[PDB]
Amino acid sequence: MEQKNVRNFCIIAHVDHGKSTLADRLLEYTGAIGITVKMQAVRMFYKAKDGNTYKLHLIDTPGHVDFSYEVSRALAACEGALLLIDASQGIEAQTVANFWKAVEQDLVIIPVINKIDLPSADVDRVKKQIEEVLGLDPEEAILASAKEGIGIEEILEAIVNRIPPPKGDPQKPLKALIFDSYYDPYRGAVAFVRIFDGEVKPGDKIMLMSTGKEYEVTEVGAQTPKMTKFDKLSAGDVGYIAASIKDVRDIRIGDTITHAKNPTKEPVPGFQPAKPMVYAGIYPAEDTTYEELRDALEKYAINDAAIVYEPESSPALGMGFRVGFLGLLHMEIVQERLEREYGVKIITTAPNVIYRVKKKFTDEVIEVRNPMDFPDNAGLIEYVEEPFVLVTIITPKEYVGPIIQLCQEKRGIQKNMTYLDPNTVYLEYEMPLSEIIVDFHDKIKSISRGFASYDYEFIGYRPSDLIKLTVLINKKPVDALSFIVHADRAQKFARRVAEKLRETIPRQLFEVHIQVAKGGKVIASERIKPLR
Ligand SMILES: Nc1nc2c(ncn2[C@@H]2O[C@H](COP(=O)(O)OP(=O)(O)NP(=O)(O)O)[C@@H](O)[C@H]2O)c(=O)[nH]1
Ligand SMILES: [Mg+2]
Repeated sequence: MEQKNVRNFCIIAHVDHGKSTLADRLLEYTGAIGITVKMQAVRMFYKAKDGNTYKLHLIDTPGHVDFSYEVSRALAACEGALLLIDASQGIEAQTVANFWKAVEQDLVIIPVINKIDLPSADVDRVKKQIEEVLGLDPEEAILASAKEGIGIEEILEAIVNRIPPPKGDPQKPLKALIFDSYYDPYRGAVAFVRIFDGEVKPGDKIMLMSTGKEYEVTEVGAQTPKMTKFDKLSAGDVGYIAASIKDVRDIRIGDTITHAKNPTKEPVPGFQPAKPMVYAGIYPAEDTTYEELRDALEKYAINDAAIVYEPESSPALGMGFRVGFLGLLHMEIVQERLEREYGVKIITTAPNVIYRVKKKFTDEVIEVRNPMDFPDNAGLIEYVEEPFVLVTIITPKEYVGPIIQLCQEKRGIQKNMTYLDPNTVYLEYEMPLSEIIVDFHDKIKSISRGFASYDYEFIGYRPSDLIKLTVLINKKPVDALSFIVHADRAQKFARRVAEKLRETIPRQLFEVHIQVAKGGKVIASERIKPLR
């Protein structure tokens, strides 16, 4: 055979623990060394100690909770996972979250303790966490230093020896999982796939199972590390497929590729279309025009299958777009790329979640993605529901108090509390996503001096006493500033907002009066004295 000598794995680790550095050592070690494609579906050849040469496929994985779905699809493409832990940090929020996603996909997990070179490295501690928190055999852990290439070979041997080979039938109908993708100006929309059953080759007539759309394969291969064309990809392989595909939304992550003529029985399970959770209005800033902004968004969207947006207008700001993102990082990523890659200046509103509103006289509940569209008439509202998430937090004991007070301030309900070790606390909180996206990240970071980490997962919608607040400047209402808040938190948010603009607005002549109203009732006033 030969598929018996294949190894499909990924690296999962909390941000900064050394994922990239380690992947570099692996490629370097194995020899794997402008129309430049992101690292993905990298094929490597490794001659093990047992004398045999193995074909290893490194699947790159997202690291932020925003790309959780994408992360799970990549894990579904592997047989194993290298769980990288910083020896000087120990297990953190994403370490645990990823570990469980790996477990959920029945992956063989190889814990790798990185940064053993650091003076602050504490292996015995980390080994202790691995056993008590993860339930893994401390002795299975591999000690390494990706910075100094220490333990690389040991990792490659663990991959060969502990991770089982792919199991599929190349003679069966094609069945390939799409775990990633990107837009290639020449090849078109290309999908990075894991082949479970069958084979695929140029000229083949393929079909996407979620849509039933068909294409003719023009090229297949993998990164070696450069995009290299192969004659085919067979059961067990990881690579890419080009087939004159218009855009990345035609080859959605998690979808299944099969043959149009002889389609596989069922698609790989777990497909889910992209699901925006956080929206914000984006308007041109400075000299940048609406056209340039729209042009930039169109060009950007080509390479992003999750983003959505639609024209939006505000009296003050004018013409802009209501954009939906997977989360705060996704939003940040998009902003930086519009300004840095298309060089447009933008003004972004405070982000907001999607509310479900039930109004009298309207049978179906409405999804509100823009606060401006939240009904102005409170009496017409029967109820409002907002998304909630389960937040997991890991922090040194010393900061538990301030953190608990923060979560509670943000309407969090504690569900669990455990000790990862004598000085490390684990916390689980059910919190509204709307509270988490305002300033939770920086507050939790400053109070923990950056030592606390957190992760979260959507757990559903729940009714809440939410209301719409409007912001007025010189009796002039700025709909772009209207926002949704819980009735009990309204007063504080109002003050913060007013006090925020009191500084954000440039001191000038005519006194500017900032008011935050609650259905016509001013509940926060802030005015900046006229110049002179
Ligand atoms: N001392 C030491 N530093 C290391 C080691 N591995 C990585 N680093 C350092 O840690 C920093 C972050 O490493 P990197 O590999 O980028 O982390 P990551 O997990 O890929 N981060 P992200 O998910 O954001 O891409 C870099 O400054 C890098 O040089 C190691 O074994 N020892
Ligand atoms: Mg990295």
